[PDB]
Amino acid sequence: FVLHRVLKTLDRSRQLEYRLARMGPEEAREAYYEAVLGKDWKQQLQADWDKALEDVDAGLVTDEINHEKRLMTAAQLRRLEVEEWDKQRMKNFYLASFGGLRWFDQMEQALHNPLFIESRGWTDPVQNWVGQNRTYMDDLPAGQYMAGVGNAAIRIKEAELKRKLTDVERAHVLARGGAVAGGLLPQQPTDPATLAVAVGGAFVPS
Amino acid sequence: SGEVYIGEFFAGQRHGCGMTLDMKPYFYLLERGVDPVEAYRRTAGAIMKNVEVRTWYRGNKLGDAKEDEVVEINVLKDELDDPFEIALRNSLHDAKLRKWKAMSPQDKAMDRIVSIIER
Amino acid sequence: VLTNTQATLLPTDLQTKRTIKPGLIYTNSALRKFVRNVNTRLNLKLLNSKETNLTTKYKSQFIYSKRWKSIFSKIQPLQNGTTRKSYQLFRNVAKQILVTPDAKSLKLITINQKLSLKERKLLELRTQYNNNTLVRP
Amino acid sequence: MNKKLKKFKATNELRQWWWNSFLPRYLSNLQVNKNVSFKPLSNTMNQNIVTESVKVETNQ
Amino acid sequence: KLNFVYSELFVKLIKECKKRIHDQTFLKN
Amino acid sequence: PGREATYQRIVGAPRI
Amino acid sequence: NAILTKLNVINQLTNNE
Amino acid sequence: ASQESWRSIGSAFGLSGAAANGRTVDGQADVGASLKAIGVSASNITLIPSLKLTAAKQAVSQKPELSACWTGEAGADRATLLVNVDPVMRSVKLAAAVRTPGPEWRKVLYNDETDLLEYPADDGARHTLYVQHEVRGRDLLHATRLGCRLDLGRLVNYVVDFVDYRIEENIPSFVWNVPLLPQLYSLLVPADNDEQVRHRITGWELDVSHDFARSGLLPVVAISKTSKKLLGGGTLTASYDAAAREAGVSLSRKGVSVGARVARAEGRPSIHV
Amino acid sequence: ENPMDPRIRELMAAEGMDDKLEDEGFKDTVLGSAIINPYTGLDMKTYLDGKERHQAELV
Amino acid sequence: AGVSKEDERRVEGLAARWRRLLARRPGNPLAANDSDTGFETESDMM
Repeated sequence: FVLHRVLKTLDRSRQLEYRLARMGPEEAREAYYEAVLGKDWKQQLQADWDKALEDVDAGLVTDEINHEKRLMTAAQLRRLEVEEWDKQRMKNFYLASFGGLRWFDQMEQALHNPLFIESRGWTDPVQNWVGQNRTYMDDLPAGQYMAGVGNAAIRIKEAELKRKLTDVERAHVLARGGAVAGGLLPQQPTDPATLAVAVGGAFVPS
Repeated sequence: SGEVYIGEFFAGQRHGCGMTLDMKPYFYLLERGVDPVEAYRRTAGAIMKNVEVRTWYRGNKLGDAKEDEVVEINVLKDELDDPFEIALRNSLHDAKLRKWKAMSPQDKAMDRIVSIIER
Repeated sequence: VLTNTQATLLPTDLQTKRTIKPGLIYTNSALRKFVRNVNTRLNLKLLNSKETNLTTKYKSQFIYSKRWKSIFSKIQPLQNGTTRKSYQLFRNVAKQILVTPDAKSLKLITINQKLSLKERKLLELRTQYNNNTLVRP
Repeated sequence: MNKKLKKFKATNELRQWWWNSFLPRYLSNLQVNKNVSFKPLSNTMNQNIVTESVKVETNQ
Repeated sequence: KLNFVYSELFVKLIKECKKRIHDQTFLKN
Repeated sequence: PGREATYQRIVGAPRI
Repeated sequence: NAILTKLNVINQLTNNE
Repeated sequence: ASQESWRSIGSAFGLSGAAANGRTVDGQADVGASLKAIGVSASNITLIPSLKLTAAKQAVSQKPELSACWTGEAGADRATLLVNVDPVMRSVKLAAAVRTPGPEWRKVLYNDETDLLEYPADDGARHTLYVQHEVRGRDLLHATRLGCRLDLGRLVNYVVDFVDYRIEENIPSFVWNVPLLPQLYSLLVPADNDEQVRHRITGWELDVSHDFARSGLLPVVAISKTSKKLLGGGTLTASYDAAAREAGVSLSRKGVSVGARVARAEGRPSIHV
Repeated sequence: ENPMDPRIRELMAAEGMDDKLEDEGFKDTVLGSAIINPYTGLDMKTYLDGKERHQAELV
Repeated sequence: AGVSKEDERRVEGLAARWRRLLARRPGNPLAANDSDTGFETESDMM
């Protein structure tokens, strides 16, 4: 009957709802982990940690990739903007010259505002767009004095052999030298151990 | 006025962390013939209690438009999506890095051009 | 090399099998990748018919502003003839223009706090946090 | 047809503006803390006042 | 006291309607 | 007028 | 590449389903 | 178990052991001695006392009967399902009990000053819409004793809230100008205060002891008042039976009963003490 | 939240439309005589307005 | 990839009718590295 069906349905729903993730207070949260992931949640978390460490060790760091992406994006964007700016200036210049209205000449002058160009950042080098500064690392001398770990050894060995090493020999020597140290030695300016090496190589024996 | 501000400035306006004091009662008592020691004894506690520490953005005080909770709210919003979209987005994030790691510079330039055109 | 604040946020005690280059960026990248992997695994596990075991469809919650409700409760429109006439005119005009067919009632929609679903769920989560996953912190 | 469509669009815009903009502001004007939380000390050989306040906040 | 509120709404609403929907000059423009 | 009142408002204690 | 990523996710889902 | 609306089996299951607890027109003397099976419970109050003795083992027939109880509560709702099988009758009888299923009329309120939700914290749980459906053998509608133990404030407030918000606007205007009609409407449906009740109706109850076993529809209505003014607690129930012709005024407090079975002049009441 | 009157808004929109028509007429009579791409009849006005794809589809 | 259109339809139905029906770009507004940025979107806070 209608009343009997309603009562039975209500009672069954009340009974079933109680035995549905409503255990609640138990003094521990391991039940939640076992419900969401299963019995072997620890192994899955360990696998995730191992995968993350492997991805980081492989060189797939987000920052070092996004930096290059944004640098190239800014490089293309600057040119794509400065060409449309030139076209818009030329149109107004032709309208003002071949026409007779001063308004277009004033528009061209406004387009020629130094503040607008500085705000657009076209004069600035593309590196300043991403946040760093343009460095001329090749201007500094490349000799034994303050050479770095690999370069000083390579130059010493070349002086001993009285002949410059080729590209393949240099690459193999550098690879073996990095491998024997585990690759933990600094190789880029952002590495924290560059200053220590620079200080260590700052004294010339008498 | 008695306002004292100590901290960071950008351009010509307050921008960064700063500390604000209102030493108006001390100056008020000092200007009325009270020796500095007595005025300090009278008005040290009130001035010390009203010391303010703030973060300023372009001359404006933050902390009244829920600037502090923006990151957590956005994290919860990202977690409120449907599972399939979250999984696909997380897979795409790794796929993009793995693809970019091995591309040629010309391919990278073409990819960035395509991305700019799409944007 | 994790600071104690970083260490206490990891859900369990995990074993490291690789030597990572020193620096903060690599550690932060590893933590972010671990968080992403854990979230992806959780979502994939839940979507693999795991909602059959646990399905809690809670919705249709209607949020009503306290201030507006109190203000319109303190208004007495029926004890006086002039107030009743003005209320009747406004009700006629509003039902003709303002009230959409999807609305239950003019009085209900008047005090209703018009909130989107995402805002409502965020408010529920915030209230739960104020009153009270694996890698959320 | 264009006149009637414009009337319909105007009616929809009027409804949206009334429900989203006018009435909340009208009620707020009809009816009528955190700065204390921004002050750490509000609830409770020679150095000046700034140093003492900074030290008290450091203890806080 | 909030006895007048509904009245202040009504004299508003229709008036606003007159400005936004049933205005013949606006329709002509 | 308004001399004792401003002292009370600024200093926080009545003037002696 | 985007389609391949989506298809891989679809395969991962279908494995259990 | 422990709900408004045999008992030895439930007492034994409450805790494979033995328990004994002590404490009707003749006293009820509700005392339970359970052992499992000893089911000593006083009943059949009329001297020649008679007790319903039935030895059972915890259809074969002294006569072992089987009682199964399933108890699960979720939030305010508490579900108790009882299945009793008696060998002599050879038919199973069901029993269902649900507590505090009462429909809600309050609403969540957003607070902008605190920027937080305020749920209907009024959760006194006095509401109790008990539904007792018993099915015996082929007759599925053996008994339907659906009597709500709610304070009746739940029901009256829900009705007035539905009327005020959804029906008042559609009421035609010309009926309002009728004299003293607005006063009647205001008295019946007052203005809301915060999220609380319009009318503070508490303690009362409406226990409908209907049974489909009886011919046609002959329900039993029992209005119960549960207040602390009457000797520091105790239900004062006035039950009117449409067939038994007995108006029962029962003062029950922890098994202590002062029962007056009053019968109308067969105006001039006749009282059974 | 204090908007402009709709009548004024529509009148100014129509005036802006006729101003745009006048601007297009002046630009045509000044720059439309020159030829940029003789193969598709691309004049200087459309080229400097950035509507080269319009000509490409028109051909 | 061995993925039939029936599988895609099933997954779409599971996501929409079973999950989406059950209950401004995503990301952190204050992010240093953002892939596609344009260097024009401005943060009004810190």
